[PDB]
Amino acid sequence: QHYLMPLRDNFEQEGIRNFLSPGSVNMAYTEYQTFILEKLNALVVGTDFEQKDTKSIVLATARDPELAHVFNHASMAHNNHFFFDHLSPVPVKMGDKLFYHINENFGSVDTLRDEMIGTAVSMFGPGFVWLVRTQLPGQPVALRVMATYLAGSPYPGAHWRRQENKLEPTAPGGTDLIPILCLNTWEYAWLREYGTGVGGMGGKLAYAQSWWNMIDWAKVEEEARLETRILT
Amino acid sequence: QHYLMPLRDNFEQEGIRNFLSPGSVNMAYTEYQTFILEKLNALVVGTDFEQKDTKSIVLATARDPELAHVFNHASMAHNNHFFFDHLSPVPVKMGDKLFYHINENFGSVDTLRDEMIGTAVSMFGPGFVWLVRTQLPGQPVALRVMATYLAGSPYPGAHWRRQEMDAQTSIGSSPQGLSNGQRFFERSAAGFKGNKLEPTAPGGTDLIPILCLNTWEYAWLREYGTGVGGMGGKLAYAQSWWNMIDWAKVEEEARLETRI
Amino acid sequence: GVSPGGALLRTSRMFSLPPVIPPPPGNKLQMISERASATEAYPTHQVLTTFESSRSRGDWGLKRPLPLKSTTGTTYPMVKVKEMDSLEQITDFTSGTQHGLTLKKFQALNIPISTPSEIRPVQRSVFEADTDVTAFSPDEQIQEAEKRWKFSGPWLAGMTPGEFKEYLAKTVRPKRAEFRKFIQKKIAAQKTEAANRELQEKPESITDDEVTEYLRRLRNDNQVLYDLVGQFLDLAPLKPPSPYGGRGPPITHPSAGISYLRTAAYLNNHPIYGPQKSHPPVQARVLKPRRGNDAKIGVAGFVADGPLGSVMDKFDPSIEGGAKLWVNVDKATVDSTGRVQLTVSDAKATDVLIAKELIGDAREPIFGSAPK
Amino acid sequence: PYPIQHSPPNPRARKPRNLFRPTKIVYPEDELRRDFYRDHPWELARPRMIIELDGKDARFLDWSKGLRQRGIPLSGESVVQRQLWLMENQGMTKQEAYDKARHEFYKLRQLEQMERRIAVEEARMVGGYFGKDLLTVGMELENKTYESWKKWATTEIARQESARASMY
Repeated sequence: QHYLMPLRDNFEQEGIRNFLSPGSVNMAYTEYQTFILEKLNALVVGTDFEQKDTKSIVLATARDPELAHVFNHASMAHNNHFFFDHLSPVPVKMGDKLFYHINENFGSVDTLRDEMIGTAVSMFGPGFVWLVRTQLPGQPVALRVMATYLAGSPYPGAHWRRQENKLEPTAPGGTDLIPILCLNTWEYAWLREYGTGVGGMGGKLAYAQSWWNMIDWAKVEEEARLETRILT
Repeated sequence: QHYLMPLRDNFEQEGIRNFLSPGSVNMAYTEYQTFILEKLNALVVGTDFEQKDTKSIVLATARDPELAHVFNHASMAHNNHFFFDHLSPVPVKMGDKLFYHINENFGSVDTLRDEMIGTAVSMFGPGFVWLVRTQLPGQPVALRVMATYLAGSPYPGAHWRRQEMDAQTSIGSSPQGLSNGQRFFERSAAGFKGNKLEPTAPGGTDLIPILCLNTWEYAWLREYGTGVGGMGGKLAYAQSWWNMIDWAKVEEEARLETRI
Repeated sequence: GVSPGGALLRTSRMFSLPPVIPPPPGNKLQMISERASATEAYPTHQVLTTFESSRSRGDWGLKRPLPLKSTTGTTYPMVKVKEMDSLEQITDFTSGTQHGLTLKKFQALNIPISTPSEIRPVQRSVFEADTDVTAFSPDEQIQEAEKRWKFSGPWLAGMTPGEFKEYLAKTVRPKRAEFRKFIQKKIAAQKTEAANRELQEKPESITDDEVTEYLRRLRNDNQVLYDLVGQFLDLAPLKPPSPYGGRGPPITHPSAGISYLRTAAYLNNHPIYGPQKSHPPVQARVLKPRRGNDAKIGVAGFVADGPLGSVMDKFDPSIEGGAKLWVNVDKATVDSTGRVQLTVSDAKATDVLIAKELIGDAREPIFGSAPK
Repeated sequence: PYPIQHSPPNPRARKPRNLFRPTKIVYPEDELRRDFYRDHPWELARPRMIIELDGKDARFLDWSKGLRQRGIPLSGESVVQRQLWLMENQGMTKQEAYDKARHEFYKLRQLEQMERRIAVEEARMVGGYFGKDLLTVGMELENKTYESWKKWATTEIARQESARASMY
């Protein structure tokens, strides 16, 4: 029985100063997350996934037409909690070691800002925007921006693979990723607070803009693992 | 330029009494349709579609990948208003002819009731649930239910963007996974090469969308809430919607051939 | 005081047609053909469209309706107008799909444009608030001028011997008086530096004596002088003591308004397989094989050099349609002349197989059938 | 009659000619249009319709808001008009106004290109198939044209060979 995890910095009542209000967070995480968990608990009643964590369920019940409802709720619950796990109470400064690598993969912070926010506003269907680190030929430390549509997971295992451990480490043509930062675009997070967005004011765009000023960059750098120049 | 138009029976100022409050309908249609149209106008501000209707844009701007983003807004605006033109201030009594034919294709009015509602929650995504009237050269008129992901056109002239199956969880390694996979590629390969998988009558008369159901989050996330505790939620939204279906108008669009 | 009829024409759609810009610059001393001309590097005339209903009538918002023989039937209606009314009382036009669709092809590659780098790859975006800047102030120091890309003065190394002489005798010679004033402003600030400093622990800038002597002190250090002369004539820096100094400043915007993407640091999520490693491949042609010490290939309308590597060695008449190989576009940039040079890099094997699968022409399907 | 003078006539001319000749119409925009389109030559490949619908397109144009306007597409003209507005109302310089408006033009074009890629990509995640892309179509037409060139080349090649037998 998976229980609701408390928020990182008591945001449930206090709320973010300028990103989201307590009422909005209540419907975004306090209420929505519980809804998914409640429905997820009724699908793994006394089964292998009884004691497994959210991540394990995703990889296990990965792309199975019989476990569709399981993957949906599981993946959504995990991603939702992951998105709220990178929101600092106040605007934190970006570390120098991380500020350097961003300029080597995107050229400037503003470029990354527009690329991440741009991909959000330019997605018709609800999804998540992920900032993942990978290792590519020529760039040991490589940062990329990827979008998972609807409930799709960003982890490599969460995709179809071939045989010959029979399963390969990565999917055909795929690579290994490490989700660092996320951005929930579902209506639950931004609709109530910022509104529909008619007239080009508030809306989903303003939501993403205010999300860039409350990122816990300290934690972003931690999960980046800039020291491990070779990831396998 | 495309401009917003009034609703059927003054739902913008009053809204349906027992289904959607006026405020909810305001944010669902006036404050959303306007947003979509505003984006649509900017896209077709200087193209041949500057004076074409939504449906014409939908069918025309379907196969071409370069204009995929235009299909979404145009199709969404159409389906959205298509979903409001079938409600009624007061519940309407199902027509006899329609009532009979429904049982002949679904077995009962309640059987179809729980199918559409069940299909909605099963999707776990924003989409539109339709009620399509199928017809072939010699086969009698037969009804069926269709699910469209995000913006999906139920018409046969927009088969490219039907979006009836989420490839994420519907294509795995299981026996059904392989089967669904073959169909996915068969359609892509056929469409790309220009081959036609299923013959359709000219004019796109095989399928006629009669009724629709908008399952997007913005529509019901306000009035019915998140749904925690089963009180309200997306489920209740679909249930209450079933009581305001203007069955009279539904019967008219059906155009069932006299067989009683 | 403009008349109402004259106020409508100012904002009319036809009056908005941009002037025919000069053609893509080429070597001033060549043997270009006159009777026959091939497609240009970049478009020179505005491409036009119309409604499907008005096209069936030949109405293109021009002087007269165009003929329906060569204006109807094609999918994309594009046309260029050289003269709205020539001496033959006819609108001298021509198809505009040569450049109109080439822009659409290039925009299907999903590749940004980055500043060239001398030969650790660093693809820096062109649209940035630090480099993409034209406005300036006279008070700005020389260092920031390197960032700029739109210089008012010409490129000395590029100018021909005749153009150089004309420039000197018509742009530089009648500027000595103004240049003397420019120095006075500098010398004026120099006197204030010492004063301001000592005060912690400007003059009228009218001194015709120090100026003459000030230039005699810089005759031993020519570097600092040119640095100063470049600011009064807005010349592009040439000596390293660097950017785009090999071929000079770009006559146009570094992106040349063909692509407005800032970065390509994204991973297209494939439906079935998932997030792919590289970008989808692109099929290209083979032109001028090696056996000319290089091979030319047509990548989406543009011509670029072949990858650094059969097919390229010798020509083969038997191959129907010509030799066509798959290839991945790595980097794209615009040179000084305005051409769009692509750093075409050999593609992988799996990428082509994955990309062909959707097309339905893949011989063997990776999904399912593949046991290993 | 004395035609309308759209530009100050040469005050130095003592014996002017062509007094009854209509003058050229030049606006301040002409200079700006030439500058912009020379900096963005590939902006001319973007088709632009000059077929007026009803002529009432300059009634809803308010350049104080931004580049996006009602009735006209986002093109170089919108940049010029916006540039001219800032240069006059906000007392900006030609270069300063050029920079500001120009930069807004870029951001609007970036999103447009991003939507296309994300549109087709997301569409396939739910079973969406499209037709032949422009790239594939273009290559096909070259095949038909290249094959025609092969035939002509083969014929003329054989012609010269037969024409070479007569030299001896």
